[PDB]
Amino acid sequence: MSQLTYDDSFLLDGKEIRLLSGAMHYFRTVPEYWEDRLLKLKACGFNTVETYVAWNLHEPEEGQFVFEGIADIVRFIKTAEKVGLHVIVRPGPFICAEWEFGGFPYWLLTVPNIKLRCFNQPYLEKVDAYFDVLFERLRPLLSSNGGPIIALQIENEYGSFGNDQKYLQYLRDGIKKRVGNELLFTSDGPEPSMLSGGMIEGIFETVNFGSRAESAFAQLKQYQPNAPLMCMEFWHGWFDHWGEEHHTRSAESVVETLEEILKQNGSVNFYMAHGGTNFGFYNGANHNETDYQPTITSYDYDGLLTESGDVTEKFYAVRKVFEKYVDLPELNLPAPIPKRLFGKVKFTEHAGLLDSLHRISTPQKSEAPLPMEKYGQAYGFIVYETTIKGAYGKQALTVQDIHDRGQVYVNGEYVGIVERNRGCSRLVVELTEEESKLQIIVENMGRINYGPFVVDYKGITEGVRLGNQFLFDWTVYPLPLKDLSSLEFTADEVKENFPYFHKGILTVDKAADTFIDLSEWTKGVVFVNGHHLGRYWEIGPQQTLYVPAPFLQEGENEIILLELHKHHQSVTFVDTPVLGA
Repeated sequence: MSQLTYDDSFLLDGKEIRLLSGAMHYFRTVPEYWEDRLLKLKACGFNTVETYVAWNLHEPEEGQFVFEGIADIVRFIKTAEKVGLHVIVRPGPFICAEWEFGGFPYWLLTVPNIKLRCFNQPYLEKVDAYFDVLFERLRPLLSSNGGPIIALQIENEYGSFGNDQKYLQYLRDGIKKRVGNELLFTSDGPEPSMLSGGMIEGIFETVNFGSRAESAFAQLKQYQPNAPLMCMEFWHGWFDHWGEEHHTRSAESVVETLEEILKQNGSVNFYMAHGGTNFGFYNGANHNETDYQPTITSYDYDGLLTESGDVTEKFYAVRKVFEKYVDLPELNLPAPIPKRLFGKVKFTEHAGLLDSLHRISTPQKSEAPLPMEKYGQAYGFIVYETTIKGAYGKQALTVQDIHDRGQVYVNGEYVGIVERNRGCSRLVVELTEEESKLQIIVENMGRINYGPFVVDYKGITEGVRLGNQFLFDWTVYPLPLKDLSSLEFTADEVKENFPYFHKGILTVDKAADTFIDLSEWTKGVVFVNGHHLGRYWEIGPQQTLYVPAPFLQEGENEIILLELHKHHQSVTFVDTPVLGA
C-alpha cells in the first residue's frame, strides 16, 4: 500500500516526491464539472488535489447527514483518483476558507454551554459524532486502503485563533483513530504566535503565505528544523468582499514567489487552483476591528482556472515553471466548455415577499426576538413582526443588534434600513396611529469565518426598542428560500423598497454556460430552475452571476429573481462575466 512519509524529504512509494498540489473544493463546483476541472489541474502539472470538507454541508441539521449531489465527497475524490491525482483532505472541523461560519453548522450556535475550537465537552461531542460519519465514508479512500488520500490536516491555522493544546491533541488522536497510517499535519502562518499556538506535538507543520517564502520557511525552521518544507496554502490570488475592488495578482508576480518556494526544495499547494462559486447562501465573511465584511458570491480568486473553469494566463505561466522542476507530458486539455448569451428575459410576473409569507414560511412565536438559529434557521432572510399599541409619536427605533441588514416597515410603509456597520442600527419612526405593525426583514449576509467574532448569531441578537423600551410578543417568518414552489404571481403593482420576487422564462435551444447581468438591479438573489445562484449587489465588484449549464434545460427555464429594493423589467444573459467593475 502506498504511504506518504518523510525524512529529509517527502517519500512515497519508495521515492522522493515533491508535492505539487492544487486546491479545489468539491462544494464550490457543480458535480457534472468536477472531472473537467480535475483534468485541467492534472494538465497543469499538479500531482495532487487538496480539498477542505464542509461540515455544514454534510450535517445541515443535527443528525441529518448529507453526501449527495454537490456534497458527494466520495465521488469527487474518486474522480481525482481516476484522473490520476493524489488527494489531501483537510477535514477541519473548522475550515475557514471564506465559507459560511467557517464550515461550522448553524446549529452549533444553540448548543448550551458550547465554546468553539477549544477543549469543550459539548463542542467535542458534536465533532466526534460528525467525524464518526465522515470518516466512515472516507475510509475506503485512504491510501492505507488503496485509495488516493495520502494526507490529512488536523485543524486549520489554529494558531491564528487559539492555543488549546489539549484540544489539538484530542483532535489529533481522534483523527488518528479513524484513519490509517496516512500523514497528519497542521498548517499555520509563519509567525511565532501562530506556530506556538498551532503546532501539535508529534505532528508535521506546514505554513501558509502569499509572499516571502524564504522568510516564511526560515521561521518555520526555527520550530521544525529538519523536516521537508511545504506551503500548504500559497495564496497566489485573493478573494473579494462586497464593495471592494476585484483582487488580482499577475502571473509574473505569482511566478516569482513560486520559484522562491521551489528553489528551496519546497512543496506547494496552490490556493486556489480552481476556486469556483459560493452558491446559495454559502458565502463567508470577515470582520476587521470595526466592520463586518461579507465575501462575494464568486470565488474565482484569480485562480489558475476562472470561476467557470477556463484556463488562464496564470495557468500557462505556472505550468512553465513546473516544467523546470518536474518532467511533464505534452499538454492535453479537454475541449473548452461553451459559453452562450441567451439575451433578455422579461419579468411578466411578480410577488411581494411580505405578501407571500405563508407561501414560503411557517410562522413561529416568541416573547422576545431571537436570532434565526433559535428558530431553526441556518441561512437566508427572516421577517420579525410585532404590534405596538399606543401612539408613541416620534421615536428612535434601535435594533440590538442587527446581523446583518434589515429593512424596516411600519403599518406597511417603508421607513428605512438598519445596518450592522454601525451607528446604522437606529432609525427615526413616527408612530401616530393607535396601533402600529412593525416588520423587519433581516438578511443573514453570511457568518463570519475567521477571527474573534466568529460566534456570529444572525437576525436580531437581543432586542428591538423604541427609545429604551424593548418590544415584546413577536411573530417571525424564517425565509431560507429552499422551496419556492408555492409562490403565486400577478402582473400587478411593484413597490420600490419592498422585496419582490420577479418571474420570467428563458427559452434555451441547447444548455450552455452563461452569466446573468444584474448591473441594472440593486440587491438580491437569483434562482434558475430552483437552483440558488447566489447573491448580487450593485456595489460590486461582481456584477454577473454564473449559471452552470446543468442548472439549465432545453426548453423553458424558470428564472426567479428576488430583488430587495429597486425593481426593473428584465435581465439579460451574457457570455462573459463582470467580476471587476
